[PDB]
Amino acid sequence: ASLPHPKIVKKHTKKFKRHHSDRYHRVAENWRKQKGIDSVVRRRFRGNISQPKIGYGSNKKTKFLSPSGHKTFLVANVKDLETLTMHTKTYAAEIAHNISAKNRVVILARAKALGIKVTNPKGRLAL
Amino acid sequence: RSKADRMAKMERRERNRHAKQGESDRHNAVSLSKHLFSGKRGVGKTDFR
Amino acid sequence: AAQKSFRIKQKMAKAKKQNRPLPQWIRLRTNNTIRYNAKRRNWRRTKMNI
Amino acid sequence: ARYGATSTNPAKSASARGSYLRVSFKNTRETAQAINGWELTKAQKYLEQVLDHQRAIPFRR
Amino acid sequence: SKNSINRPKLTSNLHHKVHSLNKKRAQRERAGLLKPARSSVNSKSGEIKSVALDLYFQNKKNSITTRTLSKKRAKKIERNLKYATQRKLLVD
Amino acid sequence: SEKAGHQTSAESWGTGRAVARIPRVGGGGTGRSGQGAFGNMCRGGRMFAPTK
RNA sequence: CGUGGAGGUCAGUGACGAAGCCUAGACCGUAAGGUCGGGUCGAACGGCCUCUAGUGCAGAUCUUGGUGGUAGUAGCAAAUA
RNA sequence: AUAUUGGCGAGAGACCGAUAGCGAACAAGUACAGUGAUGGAAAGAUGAAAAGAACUUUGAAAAGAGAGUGAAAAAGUACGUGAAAUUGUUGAAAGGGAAGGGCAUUUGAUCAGACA
Repeated sequence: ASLPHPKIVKKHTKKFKRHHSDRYHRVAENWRKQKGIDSVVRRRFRGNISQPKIGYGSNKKTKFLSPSGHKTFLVANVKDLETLTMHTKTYAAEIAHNISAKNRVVILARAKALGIKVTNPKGRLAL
Repeated sequence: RSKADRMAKMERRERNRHAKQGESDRHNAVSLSKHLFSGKRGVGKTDFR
Repeated sequence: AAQKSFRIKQKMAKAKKQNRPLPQWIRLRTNNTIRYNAKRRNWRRTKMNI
Repeated sequence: ARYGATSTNPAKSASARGSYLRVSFKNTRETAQAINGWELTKAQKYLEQVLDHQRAIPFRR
Repeated sequence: SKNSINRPKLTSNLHHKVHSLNKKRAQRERAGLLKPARSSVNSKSGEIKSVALDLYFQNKKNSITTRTLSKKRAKKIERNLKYATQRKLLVD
Repeated sequence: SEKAGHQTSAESWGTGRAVARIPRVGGGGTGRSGQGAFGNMCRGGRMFAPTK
């Protein structure tokens, strides 16, 4: 269960790779605006990669919701988790990557007690 | 003495794979040789036959 | 060369006495960083310039 | 030592290694691929025949 | 083709390819190299995937060695499991 | 140091030399000789706008 | 949006594993990027408010280092054996 | 009272962190080069402790396989971590004179989430 929302539509599901990120290892896939005066990518020719522009902005009513319908919140300890006690249908706590296993089981205990959804409960747990 | 011989033998790996003829070969090759990059040959004589 | 002067012969004698690979017991000392004779010389392989 | 990929039972298997080994790498890749998956005795016989010029290592790459 | 215009060539190759492709796929599926169904008891959907953990429990249950468990990680898993068993011991 | 990257003796190799025209260390027998010398882009060269 | 260092704060994270690295495993962002899972690792490192700057690379016949194809190729045929 | 990139002795730093900081963190003005004046580098990291792998076995030997030390040899004097280029093997797949990229979907492989 989550706070009600419409369908989560993503106007561009594919990642915006950089122009020649495939041709060269030295060119990363991190997006970069092509600044060349004769860049067919910048001039927006037919048959080239799409570039980010504000038209692809997600719906404001849905912009930060995960597929479960929650906005993700990073928690590192029980104290951080309890800030979502009154916001349980609008937020789901995600446990930070560096929280140790014992502190993670403490977090899961408190989260289940408060009913807060935890995004990655499987975590470092190898019971 | 066996440990000493082992360490002496196990050290020479990097020098041998550089073909360093022992401990006495410390020939250094320059990064680039300016005589190899002659310039624009064909005017006058050139730097080599 | 043959028919030397004494000064040259003394410098060559120093060079001969230095023509030594590392003594092994050096390698066994505590906190030893010396592993090879980095200042080793050879007659065909680097001249000593008198 | 860490071996490469391995996909057999260790109790019923045996390993051998030679490292930093002064032989041509291309030719060794051709001769090792000539005896990949072969029966061991048959592979040894085949290599002894290769020394004897009765059979040849196929050079593929 | 241009020498045999009355034989299908592309279509014959595509039929042969689809036959050989799913014969190979079925061979892989029968040997079980493919992962089981999501509803299977042997599947790991929704649960963490770890080569090290799988090898540790395969050695405890008692080969593939491209997937190898280091003695370092084996000791770490044993220690973590001791902690987890102590936690279940304080639970019960 | 204001002498940092400047202590090297080097001059550009000229034009038509099939190498970049950065100053290169003269002399020989050391591996350092022939290497780009002064620019900020060069290993061992000055930093851009040395901090004063 | 991101990076090195500084003041403040979370009595923040951390040997029950910090950082880093690898990963057709996941998620958020139009994007800069951010988050999580697994492996590896083994000792430190983050969020926020600010301060500061040697702060972001695809190029400069860029610099230094490393590595390929070429390629098991040219070649190892002067000086009678 | 003033000056002080030298010498000697100190104390600091919003500095640099091994391609940086002095050229030099290391037997660095060393190695090396040049007749000479001069030019002038590369190079730090096993582990808490060498406990640096006794012994057996295959091999002429290097080494290999066992064994063993160590918390860990996924730390073996090529040693913390161990990227990319590049390469080997394995598994999958494609290929009738490019490869790559855009949109869409087939197919195969893989994979996350939820309880009127």
